[PDB]
Amino acid sequence: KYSIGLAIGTNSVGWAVITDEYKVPSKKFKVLGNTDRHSIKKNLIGALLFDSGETAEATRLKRTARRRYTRRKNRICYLQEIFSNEMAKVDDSFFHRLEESFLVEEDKKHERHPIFGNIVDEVAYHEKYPTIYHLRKKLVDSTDKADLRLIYLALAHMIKFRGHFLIEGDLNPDVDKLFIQLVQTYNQLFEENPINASGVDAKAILSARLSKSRRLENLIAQLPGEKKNGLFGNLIALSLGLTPNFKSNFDLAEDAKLQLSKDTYDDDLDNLLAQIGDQYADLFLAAKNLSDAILLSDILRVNTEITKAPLSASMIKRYDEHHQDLTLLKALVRQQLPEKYKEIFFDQSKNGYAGYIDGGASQEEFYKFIKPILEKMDGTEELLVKLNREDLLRKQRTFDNGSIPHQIHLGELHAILRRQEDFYPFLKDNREKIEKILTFRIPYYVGPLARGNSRFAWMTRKSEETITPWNFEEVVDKGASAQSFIERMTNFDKNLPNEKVLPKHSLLYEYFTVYNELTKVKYVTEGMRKPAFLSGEQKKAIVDLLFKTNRKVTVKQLKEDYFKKIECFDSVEISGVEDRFNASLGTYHDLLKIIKDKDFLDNEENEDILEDIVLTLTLFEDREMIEERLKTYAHLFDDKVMKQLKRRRYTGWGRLSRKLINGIRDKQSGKTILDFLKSDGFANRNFMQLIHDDSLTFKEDIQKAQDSLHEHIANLAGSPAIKKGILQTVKVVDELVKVMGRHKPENIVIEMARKNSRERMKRIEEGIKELGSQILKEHPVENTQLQNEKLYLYYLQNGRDMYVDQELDINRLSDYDVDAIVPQSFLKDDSIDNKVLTRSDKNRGKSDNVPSEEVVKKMKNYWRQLLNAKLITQRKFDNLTKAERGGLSELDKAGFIKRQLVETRQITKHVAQILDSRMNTKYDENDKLIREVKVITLKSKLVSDFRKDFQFYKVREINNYHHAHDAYLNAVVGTALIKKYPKLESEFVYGDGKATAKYFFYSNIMNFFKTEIKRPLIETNGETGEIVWDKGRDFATVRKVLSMPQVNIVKKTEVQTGGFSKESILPKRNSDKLIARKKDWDPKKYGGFDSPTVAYSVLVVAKVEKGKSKKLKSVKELLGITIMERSSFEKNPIDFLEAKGYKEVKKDLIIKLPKYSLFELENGRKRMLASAGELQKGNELALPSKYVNFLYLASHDNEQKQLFVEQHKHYLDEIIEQISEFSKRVILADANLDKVLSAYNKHRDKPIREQAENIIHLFTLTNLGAPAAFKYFDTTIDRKRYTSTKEVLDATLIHQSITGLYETRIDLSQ
RNA sequence: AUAACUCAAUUUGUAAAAAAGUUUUAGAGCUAGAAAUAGCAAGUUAAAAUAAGGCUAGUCCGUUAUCAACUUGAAAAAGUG
DNA sequence: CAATACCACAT
DNA sequence: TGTGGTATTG
DNA sequence: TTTACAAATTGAGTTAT
Ligand SMILES: [Mg+2]
Ligand SMILES: [Mg+2]
Ligand SMILES: [Mg+2]
Ligand SMILES: [Mg+2]
Ligand SMILES: [Mg+2]
Ligand SMILES: [Mg+2]
Ligand SMILES: [Mg+2]
Ligand SMILES: [Mg+2]
Repeated sequence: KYSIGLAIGTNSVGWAVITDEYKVPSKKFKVLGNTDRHSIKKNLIGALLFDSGETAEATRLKRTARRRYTRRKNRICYLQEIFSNEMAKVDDSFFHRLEESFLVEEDKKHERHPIFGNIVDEVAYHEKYPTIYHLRKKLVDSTDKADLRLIYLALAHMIKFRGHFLIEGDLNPDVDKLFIQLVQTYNQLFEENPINASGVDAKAILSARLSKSRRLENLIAQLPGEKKNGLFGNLIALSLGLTPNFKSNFDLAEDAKLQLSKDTYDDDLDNLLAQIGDQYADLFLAAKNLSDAILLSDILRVNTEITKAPLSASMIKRYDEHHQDLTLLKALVRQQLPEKYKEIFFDQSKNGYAGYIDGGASQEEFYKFIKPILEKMDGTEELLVKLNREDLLRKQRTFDNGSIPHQIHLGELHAILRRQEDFYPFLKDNREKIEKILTFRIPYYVGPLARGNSRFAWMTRKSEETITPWNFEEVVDKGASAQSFIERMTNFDKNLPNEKVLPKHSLLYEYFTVYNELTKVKYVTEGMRKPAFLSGEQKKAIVDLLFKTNRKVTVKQLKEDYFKKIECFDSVEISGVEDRFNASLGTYHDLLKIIKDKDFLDNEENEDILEDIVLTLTLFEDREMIEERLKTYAHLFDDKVMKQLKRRRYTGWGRLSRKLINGIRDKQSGKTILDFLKSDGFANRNFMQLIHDDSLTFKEDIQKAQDSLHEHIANLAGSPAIKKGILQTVKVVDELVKVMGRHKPENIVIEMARKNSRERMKRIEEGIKELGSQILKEHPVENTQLQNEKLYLYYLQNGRDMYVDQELDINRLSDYDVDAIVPQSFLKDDSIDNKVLTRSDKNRGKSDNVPSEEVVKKMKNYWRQLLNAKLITQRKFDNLTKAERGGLSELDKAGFIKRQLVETRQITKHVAQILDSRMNTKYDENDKLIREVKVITLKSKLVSDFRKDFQFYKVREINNYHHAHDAYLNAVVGTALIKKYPKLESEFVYGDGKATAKYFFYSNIMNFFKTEIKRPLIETNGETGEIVWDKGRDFATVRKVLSMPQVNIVKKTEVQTGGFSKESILPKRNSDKLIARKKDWDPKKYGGFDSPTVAYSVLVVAKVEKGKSKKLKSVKELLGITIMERSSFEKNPIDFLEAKGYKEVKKDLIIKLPKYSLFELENGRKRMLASAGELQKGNELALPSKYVNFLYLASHDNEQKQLFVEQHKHYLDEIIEQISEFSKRVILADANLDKVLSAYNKHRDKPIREQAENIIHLFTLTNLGAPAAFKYFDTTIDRKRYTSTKEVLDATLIHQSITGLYETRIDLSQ
């Protein structure tokens, strides 16, 4: 009798129930509660609205951050535990004064001076050591016995802020020396062409406070005849961290683009060295050393002979220069600009020095502020120099201190320890412990050090001790933990669920893939009558001769190196492979280079060992653990080979198990899968064939070897946002089925709807850096500007036209065109992968196909460079260069057209599968599923085109009815479509030359709805004779459906979860709004948190005390239970409320009111709950469809539409009138309404288009939900909010179901 | 539709770390003046917290997902037009 | 108890 | 971007 | 901000059921 339509969105689920003739039923639903109404008429159509589901990312970031905090705290505690006794001998309450430092003097139990406990000593301390780095340097250099408190402070400062762990190994803090060395190996390599490095201040030039490229040019400038693109230039460029290409230097065909910071460099340099010889290794190694020294120079900037604490010394340098420059600046301003002195050095709000030190002004804002001040005055040259160097008035605690490796802090710490262990025995006994505190870091593969109470943890214990940084290796089983870290996420074999999947880089796996590909290769010559398979001996010969000698095997190599060389074929045609074999024996060649023993790799005896080695290299990344793991094979290789093997690492896992590939044997033949791949007589059967061959036992053994709704949906691959919509739509379906007397629908039609700036800046920066372009220096940009499409494309294309090979102009983007690579008529693609910036789209070639072969031939190399720079992707490149591959065939066109209507997205198939499995649960006599309900999936294009073709227009901003309407139209169009063409069930319904005809078929699939294109008035199916669409009275029914005033729009009520409040840590203030950041931290003294989020409001009817005499006064109000107060409130509501000051609370009348709780008042006026003290608009404006269609037409053959607009231009006043009466009845914002009316009467002179487009904006005043601001024309109208929830307390509360069909109304008069 | 492989891109989930920021306190402000106020000096650093907190007491957990109302029922979850 | 202006997040 | 919290003004 | 890892998914290809 009925079908269901569904529109699944990220914030909405549209639903509709239709009958045989495409009508939606209306029904009487019972109404519960204590009101007058016992029932209500409802149309079976509506939409569920809900806030977006969130990812788990934020939660994760905060969790991990938390752990970082507690662990840092623990580091400090370990340090204090070590210092405890001796400190107790020295200062009885040092640590106590330290711990209560935050407390006000009134709350302190000890002296207010932390370090020493008295004024004179404290002042003396700060006098001698103005910064902590002074004390650090002092404790590093001096040999005098020092106060244990200062020692502690230094060690603790180094431990609390230890620096990163991005660099492995030890660091011993030079550039001149390694430069002279570089010149040395270079000149010793190139005897004929030497370089004069006399008088070349390499230290000052390379360690300069400038960009790497500029420094490169500066260095090259001192070298006559040497250019930056030359070899030495590329070496220095390597040391500076650029991306040089050593191809041009060594006459290579393979580009030697190598970046030092890139993780693949260590193998790239081997790939390069294998081509130019091993003589050049010294050179590049030198270059790397010089690079390390350069980075260290970036951090330190202080000579190493002066002190063993270059970092602290550098900070002290910052301090001294800050002092000198401050004195200078103050004097200068005193002399020349006396009026600006107060503004600069006294006002914290003006971003001057005062704002820079005491205010919230950053270093950048401060440099921005004094820039024209320094420019205007005289004697401020060097200050400007430092300002552009970002080296002026620098603090010691700065954003760019993230460069600091932990090794140097460790160096200072070790120095201080070695210095003071001469006087304190406990420092000698605890030296390595203290060092380990700073050093130790829980491995990422171990995870949280839990004991059975963490859902995130996985680590295994080797013992039951309390884990400390010192006993970590003994208590924690690092091996089992690291193994679990990977194995808990990796797939088992689908075919053999109890079998682990092989490493992707396994030798056996690679043999499998190579043989599997090779088996389906066929060849024909002049003498043969038919292409033949490769036999076993041929495959083995090809493997041994080609696959085991070449990294990659091309077709040319197959023909010439095998078919000519072994078979004596001058000509042969190959069918199995394209250009080159996709599969390869990469690991074989890696291990061949490492161990240098081919016979060892070819020996079948060593198979297990090699598999184990590759497994070790894959499963782990820690070189130490890898080394320990490979110890059993140390007797097989030399130590050098062992270290080379150590360096070798792999990532990633296969898809199949070893037992599948080469374990299970066929019962009759005794052959494994791989055995069949190597040799299978006449029929070279595939893995797919082997797996499904009834004459073999593989299928048998595999078949023999072989989660709630919420969990199932959660386990799907996709954004949680759409997943929420999926669960919701399933629940909606369930309820609709309940509504229809538990009768299942005939059909269910489902349709599924289709920061970044930083990523864009990153892509452009790395791309330009790869390209070695100057366009970024010449044309600087901000990430916010990259939101613009043409500008982003401009930078992605290096400021060049993508079709013509010419530069473009930034100021001329408005004149340029954004062309689609593959035409939008075939591919509805809006992404960058299909868009391109060109001067004129005419220059792309023909407008019917991919850019012409002419363009492809002109721009292939440029596109190659853009590809290698990651500025364009592989897909974009292939789409750009398709013309040389025949362009778009008619089959491709037909495919595109059918894909415009047929849903291929996996997530939608999952939705359809869920629904189908929930509705169809019965089997027939042949044990086959009975499909009572057909689940149809359509794309949005069908309904959209349907709306455009029959003028059932959609305007989203008018109300939320369009979701419901979309669902309805989905049901109608879908049911009609399958009824008209039952053959198309295979395409649209879930469950189990000619291309031109297919193209035209799918291009005119929706023609049966039209009367002329010339078709009959009544459309029916040919075989059944069943009428599918009556063009005379069906559109009428649809029109009546969309014109229906009442539509069940239901805003999902949700308890608010997440952060307690705003994260902002506000200064002290006299307000009860402030929340204590800790239990005993009175926010009036210490400041604290503000703006908490209400989890859900609560209706309280009780009595409160009034006046000095506390007279009990009966009250009824809404109390917002915050997220923080929630657990306490739910543990015992009565105690909570009574603690809030309420008395005699009516427990039974306590009503939980989550956000978006619906209330109805007098004139059908509705309000939703935004909070405990704010309301939202709860009504929908059911604007008549005539006005909607008119708005659509006016805001955007065409002449008839224009004539309709001009003939019905009186509709404007009518629409304004509708909005007006609706606003007077429901919105109740007369001021804003008056502003609207006035603004409308102001721009009555404006063209109809503009007035329509601006009338569109007016609906935000009447829109359901939170009030928002909107501009009519140039008149901005601020939102009028509802800052009082008092009126709701006497209104009628409406409890709605997911569909809103079942209601319980409670008259809050009590 | 499904499977394996190649290349690339995207998305989801997890772990270990870093640099800041903020907030109170500690860095004897000096004079003149009865008084606010006036002139000048000065500033770069540190401690501590970084969701309140919890019991399971771990170098653990605390911001995702999920949620009409009623009837039951401790609870889970069923039932109700 | 209006209009109304500012704030967050920025790791 | 939004929208609920907050203080200011009145 | 950095590093390490796994899984789907899309979509251009080779081979199959
Ligand atoms: Mg804590
Ligand atoms: Mg030169
Ligand atoms: Mg600071
Ligand atoms: Mg190929
Ligand atoms: Mg590995
Ligand atoms: Mg939630
Ligand atoms: Mg800080
Ligand atoms: Mg509801």
